[PDB]
This record gives sequence, C-alpha cells and structure tokens, in this order.
Amino acid sequence: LEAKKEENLADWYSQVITKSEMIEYHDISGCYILRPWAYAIWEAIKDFFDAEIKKLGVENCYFPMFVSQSALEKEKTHVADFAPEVAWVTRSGKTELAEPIAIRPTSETVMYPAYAKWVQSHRDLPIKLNQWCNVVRWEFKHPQPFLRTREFLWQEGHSAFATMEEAAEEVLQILDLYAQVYEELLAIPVVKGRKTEKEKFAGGDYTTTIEAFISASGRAIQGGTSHHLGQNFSKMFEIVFEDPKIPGEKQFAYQNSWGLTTRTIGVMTMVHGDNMGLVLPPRVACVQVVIIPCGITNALSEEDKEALIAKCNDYRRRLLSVNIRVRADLRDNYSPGWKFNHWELKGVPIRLEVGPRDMKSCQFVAVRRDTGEKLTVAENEAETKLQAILEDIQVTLFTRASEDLKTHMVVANTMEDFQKILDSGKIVQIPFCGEIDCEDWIKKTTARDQSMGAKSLCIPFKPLCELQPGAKCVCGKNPAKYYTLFGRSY
Amino acid sequence: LEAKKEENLADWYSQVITKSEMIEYHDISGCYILRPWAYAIWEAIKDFFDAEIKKLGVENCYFPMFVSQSALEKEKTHVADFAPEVAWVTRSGKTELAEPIAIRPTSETVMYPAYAKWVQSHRDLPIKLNQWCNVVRWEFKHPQPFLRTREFLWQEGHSAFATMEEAAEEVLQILDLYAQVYEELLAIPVVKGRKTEKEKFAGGDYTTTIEAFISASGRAIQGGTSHHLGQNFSKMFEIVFEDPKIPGEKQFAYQNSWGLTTRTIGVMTMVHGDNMGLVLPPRVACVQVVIIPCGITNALSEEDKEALIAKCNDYRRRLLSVNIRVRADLRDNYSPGWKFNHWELKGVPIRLEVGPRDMKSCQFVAVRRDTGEKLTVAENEAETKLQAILEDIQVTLFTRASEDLKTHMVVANTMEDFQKILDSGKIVQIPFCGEIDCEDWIKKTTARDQSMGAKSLCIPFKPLCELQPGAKCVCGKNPAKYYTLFGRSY
Ligand SMILES: Nc1ncnc2c1ncn2[C@@H]1O[C@H](CO)[C@@H](O)[C@H]1O
Ligand SMILES: Nc1ncnc2c1ncn2[C@@H]1O[C@H](CO)[C@@H](O)[C@H]1O
Ligand code: PRO
Ligand code: PRO
Ligand SMILES: [Zn+2]
Ligand SMILES: [Zn+2]
Repeated sequence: LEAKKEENLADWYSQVITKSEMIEYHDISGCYILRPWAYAIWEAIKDFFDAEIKKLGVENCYFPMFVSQSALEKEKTHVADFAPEVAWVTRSGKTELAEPIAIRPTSETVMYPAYAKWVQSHRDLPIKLNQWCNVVRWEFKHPQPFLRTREFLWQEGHSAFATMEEAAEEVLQILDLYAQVYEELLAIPVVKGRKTEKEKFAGGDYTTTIEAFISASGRAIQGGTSHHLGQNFSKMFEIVFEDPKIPGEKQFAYQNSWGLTTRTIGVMTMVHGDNMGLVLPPRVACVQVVIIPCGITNALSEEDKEALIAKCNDYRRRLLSVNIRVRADLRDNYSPGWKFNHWELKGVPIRLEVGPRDMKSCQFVAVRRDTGEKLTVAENEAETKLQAILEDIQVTLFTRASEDLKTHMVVANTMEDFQKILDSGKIVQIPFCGEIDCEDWIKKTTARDQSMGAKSLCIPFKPLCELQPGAKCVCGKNPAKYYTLFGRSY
Repeated sequence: LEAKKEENLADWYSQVITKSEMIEYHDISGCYILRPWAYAIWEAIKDFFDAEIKKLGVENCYFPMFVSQSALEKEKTHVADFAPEVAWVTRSGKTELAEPIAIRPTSETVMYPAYAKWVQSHRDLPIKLNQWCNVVRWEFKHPQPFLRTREFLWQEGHSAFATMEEAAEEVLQILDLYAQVYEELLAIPVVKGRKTEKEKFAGGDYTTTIEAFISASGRAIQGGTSHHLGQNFSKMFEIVFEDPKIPGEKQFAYQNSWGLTTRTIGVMTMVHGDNMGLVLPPRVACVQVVIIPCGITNALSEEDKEALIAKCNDYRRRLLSVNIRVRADLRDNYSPGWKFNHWELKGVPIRLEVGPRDMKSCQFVAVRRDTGEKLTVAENEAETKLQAILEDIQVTLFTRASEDLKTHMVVANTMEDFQKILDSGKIVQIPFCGEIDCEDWIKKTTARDQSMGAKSLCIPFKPLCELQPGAKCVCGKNPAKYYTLFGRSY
C-alpha cells in the first residue's frame, strides 16, 4: 500500500478498495464494479437483515425499475426533491418511444399505486414488502466508491398499516436492525436520532437515522434511514379503506419506508482500514482464516512438501467443521511472503501459518490482522483458540471505534466553542432552536469562520447533556429546543 | 377461476397469475410486479443454482447496469443483434448528458473490459463470475408475464479459461444444472441440445440449450442457455495472456457465458396449472402445507374454538420440525370454504384439514392439490405421511409432464408428415441439412401450409431416431446432417 490514511485519504481509499480487490472502476462516471470480495460482505449483511425483517412479517418481492412520469409526480413534495437526479430513458434503439420513462431513484411511486389496488379492506392491512435492488441517482458531484455513487445496491422496505401506532413501532424496530448491522456486524458505533425538519425525507412526517463517524476525514456519514411517511403518500395514491368500527368514513393508511445501502462497506473501510490495507470484521469477511504453508526452503523435500499440504488441509477441514470461513492458500506460483501480504491487503482477520519447524512440535502460528499480534497455538486447541481470537477481533475493532467516537463527539454550548471544536475535526452536540432558517445559517457561518459547512446530523434520542431550562440556541435569537448533533459530512 | 386452460389460454394465464397473487400489472407496458408468492419461487431456484455454481468455483459479484456506447460496440456481431432492443438513457432531470448511455440487455460488454484488466498472467485464469440482476430488452411485440417481458430478473455467469477444453467442460456442466432446475425443482422435462447456426448466440461459436414443451398452446419454449463464446470477445476486448510454455506469442482466453431467467416461473405455470388455478411443485412452493381449521359451526363453543387452534399449532410446530414449509391459516374473518379456495388458487401442494370431529378420533385430513385426493391420516404419523405425499406430488407432476412431452415430440421424416404433425399441435424431430437458408424456408413454408411458422428448437444431443445413411433433409435439395428438433415457439 502506497499512500497513508493520515496524508492523502482519497488516495489511500482509492488504493485500499482496489488492492484489496473490492472495487474496479467502470468507464461510466460514478459507477463501480463490486468484485466478489466486496459483494460477499453485502451478502453477509443481506443474510442478517433479511432473516430479521422476515421475523417481523416482511416479505420479499420485486417491482419494476421503470416508473411513468404520471406516477412519479403524484406526491409533489417527494418528486420535487428527487426530480433533477432522475435519469430518463428516451429511445429504444433508434425508436424514440411515446414517452420518457424514469429509472427508479427510489420506489415509493412504483409500489404505491399497486398498494391502492391491493388494499380494499381493513383485512388487507398491514402490507409489508421489501426488495433488494439497484437504484440510480444521477449526481455529478465528484463520486466516491460505496460512499457516493450514481448507481448502487440497497434494500427498501415499504409498509402500510391501519393505525399509526403500528407504523410508529415498525420505524424504530427497523432502525434498531440498522443499528445492529453497523454495530454487531461491521463493528461500527452509531448515534440513533431524528433528522431535523430541514434534513428529513421529502414527503412524510419524520425521518429517523443512524449516523457514524469517519475520524480520518473528520466528517460523519449517514448509515441508514427509517421514515414515517404518514398519510402523505396514502392520500396522493388513494391507498384507502373503510374503518369497520367507524363506518361510512374513508380512512388513509399510515405508511413507512426504510433503506440501507452498500455505503455500509465504505463506512466499514474508512473506519477500520490500515496503512497495511483493508481490515474486515470477522462477522462479515468472505474468509475469516487463511491457512498458509510457509517456511518452505525452495528445493528441500517432496515428501515433506506433501506432509505440509496434508497438514494445511487437516486444519481447513477442522475449521470448516466449526463454521469458520477458512481458505487454504496452497498455490505454488507465489511466495509465502507474497501470500502474507496479499491476504493482509484483503483484510483477512487471522492468518494461519504452517511451517515444517512448527509441525515438528505438533503446533502452529495464528496472526491477528488488527494488532499484528502472533500467537503460537497447540494443534489440538485449534478450533477453540481461533473462535476466541476471531470474536476478540470483533470486540477490539468495535471498542477502538467506540472510543474514537466518544472523543470526537462532544457537547459545545456556544457558537464560539462549537466553531473551534468543529474545526479540530469533530462533531458536536449543540443546543438548537430547530428552525430551518437558523440551520441554513450555521451552514453558511461555519464555512466562513474556518472547506465545507457543518450540517445537522440528527437529534440524538439519547443526547450527551440534559438541556437546561434557561438555554439559548447558538444563534442567540430563539431559546434551544433540543441538543442537536452537528458536524461536517458526506 | 373464470377461464378454462383449454379455451382462452391467454385469459386463463392472465387470471391464474393474478388470482394466485403472483403477478401485478404495471403502468408501463411489458413490465410486471413480482409479488412475494412469485418471488419466493425465484428465491428457491436461486438457492439451488447458487449453491451448485459455487461448488464449480464460480463467485458472485455485481457490475454496473449502464454500458457506454464505445464498449457496447466492440464486438460488432454481438451488438448487431441486440442494438434495436437496447434502451438509452438520455437526460438527467432536464440536463441532457454528454452521452447516451445504455442499459444492459446483457453484460458481456460491461464485464469484458474489466476481464482484460484482470488477466495479466496465465495465473489469473480462470475467471468465473456470476451475477443475479435485472436486464432490459425493449421489444414492442405483445408481452406476456414471465414468458416475454421488457424487464426481467436473471442470473448470468461469465467465465474465461486458458484452454478450450476447460471452457468446453463448463458449458455442459451449467446446462446440466439448468436441466436440473427444470426437472428436479419445477418438475418440467426438457430436451438438451445444440442451437442451430441460425439460432445461436450472436457472437461466439456454439449455443447449447434446454427446451420445454407447453402442450396447452402447442408451442415449445427455451428454458436456459449455455454459450461457448470462444475467442470472439477475447479478441475484441484484449483479454490476453502470455502462454508460459509457448513464450513470445500472445494468447486469447476462451470464454463462456450462460443465463437463466424468471421465465422459469411462467413455464412452471403453463405446464402444471389447472382450471382450479396454479399448482406448485413441492420443491419450490413458499408454503408446502397449509393447515386449515374447518368444520367450525359458527357459534358453537369457545373452549373448543381454543382446542382447535391449539391442534392446528401442534401440527405446524411438528411440521416445521421436519423442514416442511408450513403455514397455519387461523384467520377468523374468512370462511373455511373461502380458505380452501384461496390456497387452491395459489397452488399449495397439501391442504391440511383439522376439524373437531376428526380431532375426536385423534386424527386429520390431508388433501393433494394435484389429484384432489383426500387421505385421512393418524395424528402420530403426520410428519412421515406428509413428507411422503409431498415427494409423491413432486414425482406425479413430473411424470405427467414427461408423458405429455413424449407424445407431443415425434420423429417425422418428410415435409408432408412434418406439416401434419406440426399442425396437430406438436413438435417434431426432422432430418435436416443444417443450412440457414433451408431453415428460413421451413419457417415461411410451415406458415403457408397451415398462425406462425415452425422454428429450430435445438439439435438434440440424444435424438429420437438414428439418422440413416441414405437420408434427405425435408427440403429435398441436400442430404440430412442430423435429426433436428423443430416446432412452433414462444
Ligand atoms: N450515494 C449513495 N451511495 C450509497 N447510498 C446512498 C447514497 N446516497 C444515499 N444513500 C443512502 O440513501 C439512503 C436514503 O436516501 C440512506 O440510507 C443513505 O445511506
Ligand atoms: N422475454 C424474456 N423474458 C424472460 N427471459 C427471457 C426472455 N427472453 C429471453 N429470455 C431468456 O434469455 C436467455 C438468453 O437470451 C434465455 O435463457 C431465455 O430464457
Ligand atoms: O430513499 C429513502 O430514504 C426511502 C427508503 C426506502 C425507499 N425510499
Ligand atoms: O444473453 C445470453 O444468452 C448470455 C447469457 C449470459 C449473458 N449473455
Ligand atoms: Zn437557532
Ligand atoms: Zn434442408
């Protein structure tokens, strides 16, 4: 690895995601190839998330990519926000078609007409559907793999309930899943909160969110969102039903929508990556343990070259037996030192070294990718020891990133202190009146004092400090409603 | 179900796929919503296929949807065939962009440049990648759900080998998987063969294929294809390497590509569907066994209504224990007779009836969806009996469709007999010279004698009859090369 994370981070990132074989550049801007090492992490995330929503009654399905201009517009507020980023199909071959059709940037307006068709009684609610698919949002701002791409993969869940309590409860369940994905799987700590009025989802009443902190570039980033759409879409799309116990009067369904994307893998890379390359939390790596024959003195023995391979495979088969995702790298075209480096660049949690000298003592070497720490392990304790190290690595990664968060998110009560803290490369919980104007102000202001301006991240469900009765927002003007998390951002 | 399969098949199909809740129509033509009951079958197919290719060394990945005009064209023969059906993105919002970009109709020309970048040594082969995704092929011909849609889901595998023997071997392995998917999972019999020179994949040397027979409309359909691309793409895209043991000379990789789509579910519906609705092979149904409380005489007992529910759930939990995908339909808003019909329309293999009278005798009723046959089963033999019936249903479906095939595919040696057989609503193995001209002739000719013309399906790897030395193609002109399967087709 050439660049250093601490110097040219954009160079460091572009190298780590290519030399770990995660990404490959396309000939169309802001479009990126997910090579298997990357796609496997997504599949791990998908495997977790999918089994969870299934438990909540959600079912998978698949809706068309194309949305007609009529349907796209039915919720004027929603379509306003997405309209410029929407790509439009115009011709098939040479035939310009009888209409411009839109590629989904999101699927509210593809799915919701059909929700109307499907809801005819109170019996037909709830409706809970999720789909894994690609969407397109065409922004010309300079793109970055995973973090900011023109096409990307995600899931989107869309639910519809008779009541609002039901819908309410789903929003927070989903956001807890998303929090788990970040914290249990990717070993990344997040802050759960509510988006501000400025920031919330176009259409719908409230947006909850989880935010993570990329200490390297000092910015924070949004990991996943869970929206309460209320009746906003319900009324534009005619998703209606007769309440049985309040007859004659028509009802509108309450609606949620929620999403998580491949940006997860980018956040994973930025938080955990080394000057030595990628590092993978055991819960998501394609391979957790790589077995490497080493100490082979070129031209020595062929009966021994065979006993060595046999030992490597004894290990693999035993690790497979206790559900460790293990690969034995037995290739003879590459040096042991080359293999050591290859799998380090790729971030495999544990490198397992088998050499003749070690075999003689009926034993081997386990090497942790996070700390670089070597441990000699007895051959008969191989399963239990490697389990324990993997899970210790999962823990270590998360606590390191935890403590990193805890010292880069601090409360600052005045616009003076909030500007110095924000410039030290941090994120801050300020007292905030909650107004759209005041928020637009802080953005311009913080970009003037000391090269972008801070944004609202979220209003933390569990904020650092209890906001005191006599408390002014950092604009002076209005008093403060709630401690609100602010910082520079992706 | 209104229509009859034997009368208005297009009406019968449009009803069966909507009233079974598989499909929902979109406001854009030839675009269809896969509701969960449908999407679950795909997921079953995906689960099978995926584990198999994994065993062959294939890995999953994801390439962009968009392909640039430069890359699209690099293989002139390939792009020629797909060019008119390709949809083109032209504007983002109001901004017409600096180029028209193409939506993938297939991914050879998205993936192959990157294959060149990735192959630098003989060490870098083989390269075996698969992706599950959507493609778009915009044809205005009147579309049909699953069978002929403008957007659809599929997998595509693309491999690259040093040698040709390797590539050769993969083509036939994949086609065997595809055959299994049709025969083991969907209970549909297929004929494996090689496509003719007219029909083969644009670009590349040979196309192998599996063909299935939809007796209702008398036509056949293509279920999956496995192509040998040879060096055709290799040379257009610079996918090259130095052969080590033949130094100085540059080599081109041999390439395969292969695909299977959601048309599977349409073939499944057309082959197995009833006048009573859909019917699902146990290997793929969302639910295999539906448990229904019935015989409930409205207003009778509430202690008994409770003992009944308890019994339904005893069954469910026991069936879950032996991996039977079971759902207990306990809803009180709907009649037992309504539930009976609902799940029949949806094609659930076994309906499990629990009534008070039956509970008294420590027993229940299992009802087969294919035959409609009722069996009273002891409560203690519930797991073993339901296993046996499910697998008997899988067998019954397949043998019925087998015998249906065997009597609708027959050999016919002369253009006289081939035209009468083809008009009885069948498919025929004729002696055939193999020429593109002669093939274009049969098409026009068979549409004149007796409202479409027969096409080549495939040249059966294991044809009905051994072609005799003195044998003329059905054009009179040239002698016959090989028995070739012909018929009317989707
Ligand atoms: N450019 C992007 N690349 C990947 N995910 C994105 C991108 N932009 C927004 N998202 C995701 O969009 C979802 C809601 O807009 C959020 O969860 C956010 O993570
Ligand atoms: N219209 C379609 N809908 C679904 N699959 C299709 C369609 N047309 C072609 N295919 C599939 O395309 C693959 C190769 O072209 C074949 O396996 C065929 O099954
Ligand atoms: O874009 C969003 O935030 C929501 C998530 C699901 C679909 N729309
Ligand atoms: O269209 C086809 O037939 C092949 C299958 C994989 C991609 N292209
Ligand atoms: Zn303020
Ligand atoms: Zn001929």
